[PDB]
Amino acid sequence: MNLVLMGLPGAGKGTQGERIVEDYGIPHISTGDMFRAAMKEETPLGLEAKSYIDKGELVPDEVTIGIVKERLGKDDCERGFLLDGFPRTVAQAEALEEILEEYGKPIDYVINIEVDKDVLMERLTGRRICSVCGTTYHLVFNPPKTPGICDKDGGELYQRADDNEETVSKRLEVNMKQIQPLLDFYSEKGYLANVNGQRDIQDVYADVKDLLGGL
Ligand SMILES: Nc1ncnc2c1ncn2[C@@H]1O[C@H](COP(=O)(O)OP(=O)(O)OP(=O)(O)OP(=O)(O)OP(=O)(O)OC[C@H]2O[C@@H](n3cnc4c(N)ncnc43)[C@H](O)[C@@H]2O)[C@@H](O)[C@H]1O
Ligand SMILES: [Mg+2]
Ligand SMILES: [Zn+2]
Repeated sequence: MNLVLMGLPGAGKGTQGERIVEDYGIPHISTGDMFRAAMKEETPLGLEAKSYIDKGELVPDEVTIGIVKERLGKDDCERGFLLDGFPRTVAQAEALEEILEEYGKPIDYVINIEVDKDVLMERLTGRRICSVCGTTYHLVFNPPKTPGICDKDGGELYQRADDNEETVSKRLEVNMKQIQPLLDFYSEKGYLANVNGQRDIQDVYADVKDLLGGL
């Protein structure tokens, strides 16, 4: 089960991905998460990516493709994987084609979680994340049982640094320019699947899960 999740900032990649990996046990690979992990560990990669991430800009293709190529070669991707937020540019998509062709693991489905851009600002500014496990909540749409703490581990919740009005707007602008070219690319490949992500989380997942049977 080789999957790719794409969508505009805040569309629900992390939320849907969490559910996919629990049911199928494939590794959840988020380039966003990888960059932030690096930023925390303060590796040279982390510091370099930080400049772009903080501004809402895309981290350059070369270094991004590099960390994904290495990640996909790990033993835990033997039975499949869930790419989240990558590819994000046609260039990345073409590179991934070569990478998976070398690894012998072609993509089964590219799932595009479609959400109207006009509601994404609310989704991100209201997002709260667990500092311990990374699962996300929303002040209005999916609030924690107790304000400021994770239902699972009791860890303190926080607001991602780039989830502010200015940066969110920038992220939306930047990623808007990549959507259509990416959709056309995979639609041409023959395995693009569009899912209406503007419904309750479990309703969205039902459609996502419908695509995974037999993989
Ligand atoms: N390939 C690449 N190339 C170059 N640069 C790269 C790169 N990949 C990453 N980067 C860099 O890294 C940065 C960060 O990347 P990344 O972390 O991947 O940013 P993103 O694409 O903007 O996605 P988000 O994490 O913000 O949102 P999501 O879709 O997972 O949503 P979630 O499930 O949390 O949901 C959001 C909120 O909505 C709520 N929610 C979820 N579903 C619903 C629903 N159905 N109804 C109502 N609310 C919902 C949630 O509770 C939550 O509060 C980029 O800006 C870029 O700089
Ligand atoms: Mg995410
Ligand atoms: Zn947690």
